[PDB]
Amino acid sequence: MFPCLHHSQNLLRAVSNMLQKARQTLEFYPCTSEEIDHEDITKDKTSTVEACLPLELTKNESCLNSRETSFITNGSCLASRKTSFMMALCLSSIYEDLKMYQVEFKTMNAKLLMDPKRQIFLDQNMLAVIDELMQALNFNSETVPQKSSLEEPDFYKTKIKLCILLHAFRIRAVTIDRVMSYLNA
Amino acid sequence: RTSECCFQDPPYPDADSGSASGPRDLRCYRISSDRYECSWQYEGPTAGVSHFLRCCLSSGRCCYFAAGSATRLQFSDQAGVSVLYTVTLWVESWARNQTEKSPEVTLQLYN
Amino acid sequence: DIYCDYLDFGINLTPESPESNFTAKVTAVNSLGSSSSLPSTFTFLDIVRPLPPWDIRIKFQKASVSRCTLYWRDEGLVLLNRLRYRPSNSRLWNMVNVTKAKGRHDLLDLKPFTEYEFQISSKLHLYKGSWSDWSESLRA
Amino acid sequence: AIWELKKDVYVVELDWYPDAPGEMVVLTCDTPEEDGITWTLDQSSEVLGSGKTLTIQVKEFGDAGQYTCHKGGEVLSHSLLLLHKKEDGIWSTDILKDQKEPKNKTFLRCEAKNYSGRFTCWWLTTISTDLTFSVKSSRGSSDPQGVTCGAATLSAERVRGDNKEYEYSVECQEDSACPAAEESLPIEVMVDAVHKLKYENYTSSFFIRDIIKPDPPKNLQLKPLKNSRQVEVSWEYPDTWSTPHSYFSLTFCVQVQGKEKKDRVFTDKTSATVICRKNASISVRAQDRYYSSSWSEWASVPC
Ligand SMILES: *[C@@H]1O[C@H](CO)[C@@H](O[C@@H]2O[C@H](CO)[C@@H](O[C@@H]3O[C@H](CO)[C@@H](O)[C@H](O)[C@@H]3O)[C@H](O)[C@H]2NC(C)=O)[C@H](O)[C@H]1NC(C)=O
Ligand SMILES: *[C@@H]1O[C@H](CO)[C@@H](O)[C@H](O)[C@H]1NC(C)=O
Repeated sequence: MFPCLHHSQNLLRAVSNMLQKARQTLEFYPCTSEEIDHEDITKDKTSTVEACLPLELTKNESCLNSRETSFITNGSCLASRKTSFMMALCLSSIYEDLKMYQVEFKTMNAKLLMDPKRQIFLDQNMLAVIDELMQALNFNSETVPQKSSLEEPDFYKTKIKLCILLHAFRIRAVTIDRVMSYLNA
Repeated sequence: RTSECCFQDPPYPDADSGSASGPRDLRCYRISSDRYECSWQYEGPTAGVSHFLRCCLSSGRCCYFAAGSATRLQFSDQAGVSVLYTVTLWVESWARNQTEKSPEVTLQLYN
Repeated sequence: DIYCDYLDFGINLTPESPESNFTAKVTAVNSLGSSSSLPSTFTFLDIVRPLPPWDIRIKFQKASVSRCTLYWRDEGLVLLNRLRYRPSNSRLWNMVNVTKAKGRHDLLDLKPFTEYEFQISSKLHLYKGSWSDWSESLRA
Repeated sequence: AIWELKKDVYVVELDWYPDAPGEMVVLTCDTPEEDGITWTLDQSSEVLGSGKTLTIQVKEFGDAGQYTCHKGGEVLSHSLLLLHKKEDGIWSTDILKDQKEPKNKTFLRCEAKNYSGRFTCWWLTTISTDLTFSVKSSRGSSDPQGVTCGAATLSAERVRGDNKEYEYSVECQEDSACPAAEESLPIEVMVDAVHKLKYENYTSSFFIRDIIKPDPPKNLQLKPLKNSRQVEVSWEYPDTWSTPHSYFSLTFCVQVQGKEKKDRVFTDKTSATVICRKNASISVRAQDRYYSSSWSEWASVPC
């Protein structure tokens, strides 16, 4: 049993439940996988797409581009002398992916609360799981400050952006789960 | 020549009207965007009756389809018959060694 | 527990002298009968196994010259050591012993800059100490 | 408009309504200049036009075919003509048939069995002869020579109704050397169906994970527990499925209904224990554990 793998399995399950709630709440807003384009915020910032691979799959090492964002932050999920750099860079990039998403999700939630009705709001449990996993991934975890606005934003745009992020995040959550399973075995 | 119209003149030497019994009710309809069907009824029956659908394009290059004892034929856009411009269609049957002609009908054929 | 891979003594053993004799025995008891293992006497050096050197650094003698200096770090009480100078493409031979230096100096290394795997091991005692596991390979 | 599908082949786009005027079509020959070039459409020596240039509006299919560039008694060049019918402003789709299983207007159905990127696409067409297919593929549009599609082959000749639909399939492998954990661009496959003088094209976009269909579980065996009614059943991962088996995982659903309506049990473990009625079979199915995927074929062992 791997504790980070348990957190990652909790993350994928939490996103799956939130995604189901989002489809039910926003009946008109189009939130089916077919009608929602895949857009990834972390497209160029992080190297999870390349660094997070089984050791057998990655060989030439040429594609790792000049140790891109090679922070290699030390953390409680692995041990400093336990695994190869290929997994050390991957764990740092996964931490960065969760930081980029959590900062955005909190911004969306703060705008959603202002709605006169409560049609939809991001799951507090899902946000807590993202923070718990980041704390294990990197010791120098930064907790996002409470975000708020002094004005009211258009709600339709936030609800379309929300659906686009949730689906992309779910794909990211499976990718983290596969890496955690590989680390355990 | 294979399931497609032949521009060459029909083999039988004489097309002279043969007898009171004649093919009748020649009608062509569009089964599908590229499928079509023409139906003709022969008044007098024969064990060896052979049915031929001879048509003529606006150009006047009349051509004859080949069929064997059938009241119906199905053809596609590239049989040779024009399926956008005007095109006459008529039926001839060689039974008893006399060739009778169904009344000629001109149909757009796109409907 | 009915099946035990091993039993661990929480207390660390500090040996009054490096040459001491400590004896260990295991007893198995069941409703039907009891079997006890023969006493085995172990000196402290036999029980201790040095940790693989955690640190590694490659420097070409602060120059473009072929000679290479390797700056590693490990447990303080090591009186011996061994280094892998084998070419990365084909393993050849690794020196049996290195001097008692944390930082290798004037090691013979190939003139090309092609990536070379590096592995390091240390021996706590030459006379009766187990070799440490090879350190994580260092690429180039 | 007139565009060249390939050298010596020119597809012409024509509107399809009754009494339609044709596009002015110009024929040119890339040969040393000859005074008196003649031009034929049919194999017959009827001569259509003279000069290195021939003008002929393609008002109907009869006016499309292999125009021949011949002078001096030698055929200088060749000018095959292909037609892309457009009906009510909508491109014609006659060569292939709408399966409709995923949704309407679906003529291409693709599948995969591994994360390697090897995939096969099946298209059902009812045209017996004179049929050719051109297949090209790429990841998004950025990868040049991204995918190496193979050549169409007839696969089956079933008799649905009386039409006898024939199924043609292509084998395509992602030729990208760099391994990547997640896909950001959908693979796009284009089939340029050609029949006689008629040209049609079909485009399908998809992701490998979505089209993945696992092969049936391997080495299924039943081992009865000693002195117990239940029987332990053990199965193994398919060799074809991508490795390692830790990063890529499958979920096994076991149904014991054989021949009570639903004995299906979903077990991640490779061995499950099920009471075995003497008069039934035990069957196992495999699906991607991580994402929703097409279910595998049932693997049945007699019990
Ligand atoms: C699928 O079939 C359609 C039907 O022809 C193709 O669209 C046509 O594509 C050709 C090739 O690009 C176009 O011809 C040429 O286009 C270029 C670029 O605009 C231009 O420089 C040339 O002068 C000529 O126009 C043609 O215009 C276009 N037809 C329409 C109505 O846009 C399409 O390419 C086919 N796709 C595949 C993958 O085969
Ligand atoms: C330990 O035992 C060995 C043999 O029994 C003996 O040679 C050695 O001197 C002993 N060591 C001590 C410290 O008594």
